[PDB]
Order: sequence, then C-alpha cells, then structure tokens
Amino acid sequence: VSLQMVTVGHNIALIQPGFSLMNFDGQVFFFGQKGWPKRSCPTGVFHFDIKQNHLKLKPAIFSKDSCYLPPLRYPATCSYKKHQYIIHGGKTPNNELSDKIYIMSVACKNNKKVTFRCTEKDLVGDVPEPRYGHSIDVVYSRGKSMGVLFGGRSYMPSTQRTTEKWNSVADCLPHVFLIDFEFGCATSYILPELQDGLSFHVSIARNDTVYILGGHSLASNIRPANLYRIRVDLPLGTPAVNCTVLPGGISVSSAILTQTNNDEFVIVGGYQLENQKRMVCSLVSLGDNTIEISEMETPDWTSDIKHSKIWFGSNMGNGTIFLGIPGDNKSEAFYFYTLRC
Amino acid sequence: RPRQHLLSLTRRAQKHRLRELKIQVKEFADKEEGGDVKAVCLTLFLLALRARNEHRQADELEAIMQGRGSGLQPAVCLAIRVNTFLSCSQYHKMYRTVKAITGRQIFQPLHALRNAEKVLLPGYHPFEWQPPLKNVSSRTDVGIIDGLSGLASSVDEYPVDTIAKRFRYDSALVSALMDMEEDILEGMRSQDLDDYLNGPFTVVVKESCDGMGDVSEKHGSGPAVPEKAVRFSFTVMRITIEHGSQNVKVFEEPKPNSELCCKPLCLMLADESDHETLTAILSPLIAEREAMKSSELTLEMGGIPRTFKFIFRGTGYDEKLVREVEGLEASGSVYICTLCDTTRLEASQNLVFHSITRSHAENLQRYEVWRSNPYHESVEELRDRVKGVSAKPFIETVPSIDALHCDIGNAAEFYKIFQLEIGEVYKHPNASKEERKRWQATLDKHLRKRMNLKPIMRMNGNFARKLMTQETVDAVCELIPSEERHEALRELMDLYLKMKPVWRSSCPAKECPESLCQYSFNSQRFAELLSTKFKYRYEGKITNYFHKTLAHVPEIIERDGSIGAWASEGNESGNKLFRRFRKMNARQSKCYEMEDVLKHHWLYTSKYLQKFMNAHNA
Amino acid sequence: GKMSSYAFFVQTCREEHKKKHPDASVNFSEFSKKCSERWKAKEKGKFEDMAKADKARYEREMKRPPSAFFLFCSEYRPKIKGEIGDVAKKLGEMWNNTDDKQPYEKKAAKLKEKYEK
DNA sequence: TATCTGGCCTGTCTTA
DNA sequence: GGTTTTTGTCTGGCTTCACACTTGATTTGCATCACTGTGTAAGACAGGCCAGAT
DNA sequence: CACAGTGATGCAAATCAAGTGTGAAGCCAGACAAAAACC
Ligand SMILES: [Ca+2]
Ligand SMILES: [K+]
Ligand SMILES: [Zn+2]
Repeated sequence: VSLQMVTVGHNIALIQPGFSLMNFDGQVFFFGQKGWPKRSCPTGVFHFDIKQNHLKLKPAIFSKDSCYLPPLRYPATCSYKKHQYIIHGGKTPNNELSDKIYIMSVACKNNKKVTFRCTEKDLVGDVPEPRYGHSIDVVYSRGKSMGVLFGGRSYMPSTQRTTEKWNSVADCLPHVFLIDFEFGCATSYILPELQDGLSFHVSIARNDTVYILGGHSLASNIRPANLYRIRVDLPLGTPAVNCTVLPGGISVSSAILTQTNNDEFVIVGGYQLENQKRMVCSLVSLGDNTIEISEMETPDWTSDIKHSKIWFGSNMGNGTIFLGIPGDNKSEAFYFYTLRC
Repeated sequence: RPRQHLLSLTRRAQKHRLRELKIQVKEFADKEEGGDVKAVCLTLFLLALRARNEHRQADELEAIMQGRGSGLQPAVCLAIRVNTFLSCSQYHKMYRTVKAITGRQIFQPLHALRNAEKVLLPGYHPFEWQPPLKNVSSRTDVGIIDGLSGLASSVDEYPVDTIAKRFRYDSALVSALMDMEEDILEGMRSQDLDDYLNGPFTVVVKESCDGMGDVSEKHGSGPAVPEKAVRFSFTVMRITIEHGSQNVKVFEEPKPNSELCCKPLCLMLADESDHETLTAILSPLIAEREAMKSSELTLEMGGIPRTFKFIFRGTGYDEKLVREVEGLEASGSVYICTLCDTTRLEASQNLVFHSITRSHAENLQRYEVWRSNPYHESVEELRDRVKGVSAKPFIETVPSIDALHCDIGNAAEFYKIFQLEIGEVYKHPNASKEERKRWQATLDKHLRKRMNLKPIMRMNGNFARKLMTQETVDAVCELIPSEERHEALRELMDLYLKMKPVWRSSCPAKECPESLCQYSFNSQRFAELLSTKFKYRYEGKITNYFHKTLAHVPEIIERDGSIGAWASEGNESGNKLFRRFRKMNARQSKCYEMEDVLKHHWLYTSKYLQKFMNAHNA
Repeated sequence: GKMSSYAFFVQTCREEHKKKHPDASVNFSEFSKKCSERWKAKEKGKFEDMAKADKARYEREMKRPPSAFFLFCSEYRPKIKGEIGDVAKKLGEMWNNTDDKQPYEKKAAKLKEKYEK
C-alpha cells in the first residue's frame, strides 16, 4: 500500500473529476476529457500509461464503424466478459445527461497501437432515465448474463423543471434495472427494501449478486452506513430480484473500488461527510453466500491529501488507484498520486 | 466716532441713518406708486443688483418672493447619481453637505433613491405570456437570481468554482420595454400613428457575450473563483409595428454600440474557455430565450395593453467564442469560415465567390452526424463530411462578422505586410528572426515619428482606426526602396478604405451607396492584388478575417442592412463599466460583488434615467 | 431695560394722565411734544435720583389623508367640547379603550391609494 | 609538466 | 471737554410665530458588516567550471 | 498600530399632520439721552 506522486505531460488539463479509466489486457486507457475533443485527439480516448511515476496521455483512434461518443462525466461503467466495457448515462460537456449507452471494445492491436470500436446499443422497454453517479454491473445466474443498474441522479422532469433552478438535481427512483445486452430490452423492479434514492455508492458484483455500499441520498442528505445485497435469479421464466439488508455497512459516498485478488477488493477514498474525507480504507472478502468488510491499515497520506477538501480518482486495474487533489493555481490545476496494493 | 459701514449697524442703528432717505421714499410711493413701499423697494433692489451684473442674487430673491420650494424628485437624484458615476457613499457626502449649508434638503437621502430604483429593475411590472413560456416560471416579481441556477455543489458533485448572478431573460426584457415606453410612444406619434394603438409590436434584440481577463480575485471566504469574467448582454435594436400591410419603424437605437444601451443580463466570474462551467451557467438563459420565440408578451403601457413579439440576433460575439458555442473547430483550423464550408486553401485561390451556408440548425445536424457516423467512415472522411462540426452547439448565433474584431484583425495583418515590405521579402525569401525583429523596430520607430503612435503589445481598435489611413502608407513608403511597391501598397489601402465603410456604417445604403454598389468589384481587385503582387504571403493561405471581409460582406449587407450596428463594440465598451463598477459601485466582498454590479449596471443603461440629463437640451 | 431720568419723567406723567383721565386714549406724537416741553432744575432732581436706583436693579437682572386615529379624533372633538392639549388627552384615552376602528381604517385604506396617485 | 586569475554561468538574497 | 455717531429707553396694540398632546406612520440618521487599493526589478554576492596564463 | 470608503440592512430618532389661544418677539410712532469713539 505505497503512495506515490505522479508527474504529467503537456495535456494534463484533460483530467477532471468524473473521468473514467478502462482496462484492456493490462493496458490502461482514459476517457471523459474536460471540454470537447480537439484536433489533437478527436475521439477523446487516451492511452494512459505511467512509466516511472510519469504519466503520458496519448491519443487513441476509433474504428471506421465506431460512434464518437461525447466525453462523459460520472457515467456508470462496467466490464463485460471478448472483453468489453459498458458506459451508461453521464454528463456531456454541455451539461446534458445522455440516455445513450456505448460499448467499448478493442478492434485492433497492430504494433502495440490500439484501435477501439465504439458502438451505440439501442435499449427498449423500461429504459432508465438519463443519469449520472449510478452503478451498473453484470451478474451471472444459471448460465445466463444480466445487467443491473441502480441509483444516481438527474435533473427535474420537464413538467416541473424551471429555468430558475435549471440545474437542480434529484435522486432517481431506486428501482433496480435488469438490462439484457443480447436483446436490447430493460426491465424495472420496485422493491420494499430500497425506499430511498442513492448515488455515488460502490458496487461489487459476484456471481448472481451485487452489493450496494455507502452512497449519498439527496432528500435525506445522509451518507448511510448500510449494505444492500441484491440477488438475481435467471430461470427459464421471468427473472426475480430479491434484496437483503446486511448490517455492518460502510458509510461513504464517492469511494473508489479496486480488486486486489479474486474475491478481495479494497475500498479507499470518498467522503464520510460533506466536509470530512474518509481517510480509512476497508477490505472486502466475499463468500459464495457471505460478504466481509474489515478495517485495514491506513496509508501514509501526505499533508496535502489530509487537508484537501476534495479528492477524486478511479481504478487503474492491477490493484493500483490513480488519485487527484486540487493543486495550486497561478501552475497545474491538479496534483496526482498513485496508490498501490 | 467715524461712521461705521451701514451693514454692520443694528436694525435700530441703520434705521437712523436711512430715516432721512426712508421718508423720501414714502413720498415717491404715495405720489407715484399708490403707497406700495414694499413693491417699490423690492424693485429698486432687484434693479440695483442687475445693474451691478449680480443676476443670481436678484433671481433667487425673485424665487423667494414667489416662495416656490426647491427640491429634486428622488428619481432625478437617482439619475444624477447613476450617470455622473457617484457612489452612494460619495453621493451621501454631497447630500449631507448641501442640506447642512443651505438648510434645505435639495438632494434626497439614499433610502428614497433606493426606492426609486425599484421601478427601473426587473420584477416590478406585471406581464403575461400567451401561450405561457415552456419551462419558465410565470412569477413576475423575480429580480436578481442566482446564476448557478441550483447547480449542485455537494462535495461528491463536480467542483463549483464560479459565482454568478443574473436576471430572468423575459423579466429583464419587460423592464427594458417599460424603460423605453416614452420613446415608443413618441416614436408612433412622429410616424403619425395612434398613441393608444396596441398592435403586434416586434422587438429586435442584439445579443452579445464576452470573456474578460485580469479580474482580480478578492480576499475573503468564498469559492476560489478564477480571475476571469463572462458577460451576457442584450441591446434593444429596433421596434416596428404592423399598421396595415406596412411595418412601421416606431424605434431604432441611435447609438447601437454605446455602453449606454448594452444592457447587462449575466455577470459571472468564470473562464469562457471552460466549456463545462460556461454551459452550466448560460443554458438556463438559452432555455428562457428559446421559450420567448414562441410566445407574445402582453404588457401594459400607458394604460393600454400591448403585445410584443421578439427576434433575437446573436451578433456581439468574437470569432473565438462563436466557434466555441456553435461546435466549430478553433480558428486555426482549415475550416476558416464560420459562415461557409470553404477551406483555408480554397479561400486563397478563389477569394470572393462564396455564399453563406452554415447555420445554428445545420451545425446541430452535423454534430449528430459526427457523433453517430452513419456511413461508417474514417475520421478524416467523417470530419470532411461534417466540415469540422465535431461538437454539439449550445447557443444560436447569426452568421455574421464583428466589425470591431474585423477592424482589428485586418489592421494587425497590414501591420505585418508593412514589416515584410520593409524587409523586401517580396524579393528575398529567407530572413533570420533577428533580421525580422529589426524590420518591426524600424516600422515601430517610424509610426512614432510620422503618426504619433506608440507601440502596443496587442492590436487596438483606435490603433487600427489610426493605422488604416493613406497617410500611414505615406509614412511607411519612406522606408521601402521600390516605388513599384509604393504603388501596390497605395492601391491595396485605397481598395480597403473603399470597402471598410460598408461593413462599419450603420446604414451603408444611405451613408455610402457607391461603396456598397462597388463592393463586389473592389473586393475582386483587392483579392487579385494579394494573389499577384503579394504572392509571398497569400499563396495558399489567407487570414480568417480577410476571407470574411472579401467574400461575405455584400450578402450580409442585403440580408440585414448593416454589419457595424450588430458589432460587439458596444458590449466590449460595457466591460469598461464592469471594471469601474466593481471597484467603485459595489460592496467589496465575494458574495455581493456580482449582484451589486449587475443592478447598478442596469440602472446606468436606463433611458428613463438618461433622459433627465438632456433636460438642458430641451 | 435701564431707564434714564427723562424716561422716568415720561412714565410718571403718563401715570398722572391716566389717573386724571381714565376713559381717555392718549395720542403718542402729541404726548411726546408736551412732555418734552415740560422737561425743557429742582423738579428733575427726584427723577434723577430715581434713575440710579433703576441702574442697581439692572445689575441684579444682568447677573396626505390623516391617520385613522386622526379621523376618529376629529369627529369626537365636538362632544369633548361639550364636556387642545386637554382635548387630545381625552381623545387618545377613549380611542385606546375602543372591530371598533376597522371602519375608520377602511376609509383610510381608500384614501391611501389617492395620496399615492 | 602543475597550478592558477579571470570571466562566465547559474542561482540565491536583499530591497522594490 | 465737545462732538460725532450707535443704541436706546418711554407706550398700546399691530402681526407673526412657536407651543400646547396624543397616536400611528412614515422619513432620516447612523452604525454595522468584511473587504478594497496604493504599496508590484535590479543589483550584490557566492560558488562551480574551464580555458588560456604563470 | 493606514484609511477613506463600498451598498444594503435594520434599528433608533426625528418628523408629520390636526385641533386653537396662550405668551413672546419685533415694530411703529417723537423726542431726548445713555453709552462709546474720534477731532
Ligand atoms: Ca473579448
Ligand atoms: K464607448
Ligand atoms: Zn466563408
């Protein structure tokens, strides 16, 4: 668990809060740049490689059959197993919410340069309204694949939305959304266990269950210390979703999750309170039928991280987190660190 | 005892010295004036004064025998405060000193001026929209609103680094119209129309937007805001009425680029280049504006309800901001025109024959083409197909030309031709950076000697105004050996000065008909001169603004009648008011600076308040 | 004030005239003439000594329509007369003791708009 | 051979 | 002292004016708050480096 | 221990406006005399 400072190249400005990282065969890539793509990199997707604590962001190109998705902030991101990535919702540089979903897949890797395929997936049925700050995960039940989507935020509906509060945001209804990528349909489920709206939580997916951790509820304005298990059954008939509360849940919004080994993940970062950052880290051990959350040794944070009001980060993939804190202003706007496990 | 001066003596004492003249006066009054000693002394004194050229004392005594009280109505004190740039704190010093030395309250105290302001600011007058505006509150008492418009600021969200205050767009327009009511009535009358006539008036509004640098951040707690501002403003440009099958020009702004009539609508501390914050703040303004295109404002003017239809023209934008907000590429791109699809290379070979094809609507389509890539093309082919529209527009602008920045770019270009004509680059192709620096130094020193210009780091309106003259070419020719090229420079500048009035005057048709007539002809020979006798600079390339100026000026002039009046120069001039008002007319704290400047800037723009300063000029 | 010898003379003469002629209104300009002739060496000594006594005395001395309460008040004025500062005290007490003042305030409400315009 | 002053360079320190 | 001019007194009644209280509502005066700008370039001195001098 | 602002706030202080009759202050009238400055 070693904290390490990182330097950045000419295009350090691209990196903003709400950015995303995707892992394709150990090569990390970057998505969600600040501002619209420029002639330097039209796709907005970057090869993100740190070599000896120096990070270079290099442009990647798309396939001929690809969509040019806009940069998205706070989308729900998921990894699908042939390896591909799902992006749903998020904010565009124009502050719109996109209802679209995109699939990112490696098209070609000749001479250690990667061409990506970005295809838009049409979705019919009970489509979730456009959202940010929400989780999407893929579950496996009885040799069947299903997508789960929960929580988040959006703007008020057109009937009630007014220009004076044009930007006001509210939690989406806490309906669990099954989304089958094979057919392009989505099914909504209302559950008694899930009464409040929730955003900026952590999602961990094992087999047919997805655990919901922390998050923030806008109406209540509380960061609840609760854990929710959501099991999905895929029989020949219509799937059924059952939820269970399991006490001993962490209280944190905006936390970052990384997988150290199979079945053990680390949760770091995020906020305990609006003005209080969560400096502790928690270890999750998963059982086929059980989940374990254990306090672990806190890292050796620097005085910058300790006294920052805000921090943001994403998972790089091989148990290493890329963290960012607001930096000095005339210099570079943000200071970046890498935390290994 | 030497006789004292008469004025020093006590009443009893002055009576005794004048009792001999007093009795003599009583006679004259009984004999000649019916015994009115009062009236005959009053007249003898008033006449003694004017005899010694002391009219002011006589005139005041007149006003005090009449006895009429002197005082200024608060709304007039307001006008004097707002328009002479006095701060309330300073005005208070004047008011207090006048009341104590004259014993009379000539100027009103600040609470009443603060009450007279209420009429002039948005939210005071009632109105309604038929049909009601989409997604807009129907409340009519909405004044200064938070410019973040409920932007989420919890530590989970995106970081909020700006402060912003605004008016609701419609609520502001209403207050502008009510400010103009006397000028609309008088405008009908002078068109021989009914004062009470209430038909469907049409208001054409110029929309302007600007980023500023070098806005110092204040100390004290608040968001750590950037050291920049953005300003959204509107100018009421003309109002016509439909009387029969005629459109009658009830009102047209006499001074379309004056700070007096650029009305502030949105002040924010933020960076125009930061797209995420810019769209967050202005999107509420654009949504209010989209709604107003589809409704008719009924509002009560002079007792009689009137209806207003609105046309919004966004022309007070410099090229960089236009490209930003209509999804176009940056000004270095090969797609140089924001008005057409031509390419930087094409604009150098053809020069003149290009029509206006881009539009806010087209750009929205093209972005969607860009985003969706429906012919599964390569990025080069995709970009070629959408002509560089690779981001989603969020603001509708007129495809035009800003006369201010056009004037500036062009002069900046000529300044460069001047340098390269001094190094004889037409004859010698390669020159060192040092050899180039001295060309500029030569020309700089000479513009000082012959034209009284000092060198400036960045090109200026007034510099451009003063540089683009035939006299300056004279100056510059004193440094160039070849007179074959004195000829070329003289022609180039003759053609440009034949062209300039078209795109700068308010009404070329009336003001320079022959210049308008000949534009297509003159712009051709200008283009040919660049292509032949200036090959070294203009083979394969041209500047964005040379293109705009050579290829689209006539079409714009017939589509709209003017280019100069739709320029940014008025809104730029408004920035000067921003800097001054931020220092000298606002509470000096991060959570009140923006709103205090916005309210007081609005007052400075009120025609009802301006009229009181032309009372002398009845 | 301090009084000269001649002035004391004139005052005493006015006293004599008033006791001799009670129903009589003296003219001023004629009285100064006759008094001046009487003044113009032993008669005057009494007045002369009196004047210094006066000097000593001088030393010692040197060292928009109306409020609803107004509308109510004006009408109750005649009754109080039947029963200014005193009247106002009574008016205020009785008004304080009194839905009683709702009508007067309604009249004032109609008047307030008229003042504003 | 075996040193050796002088400019030269950069970089910090002091006041603006 | 003789002489010159400011300030009076003597009286009845002329006018104009401020005052007399109370009540509720406006209109003025004033202190309060946290922050503004004007302070905003160049020389002294040390220590390393290497070529041409001793 | 720099210092004169920068505008909105909100609470104290002043002001208003009505009823009428008190006393107080200045004034007029002719004639003459205190004081207070100059030859
Ligand atoms: Ca600008
Ligand atoms: K101006
Ligand atoms: Zn063009």
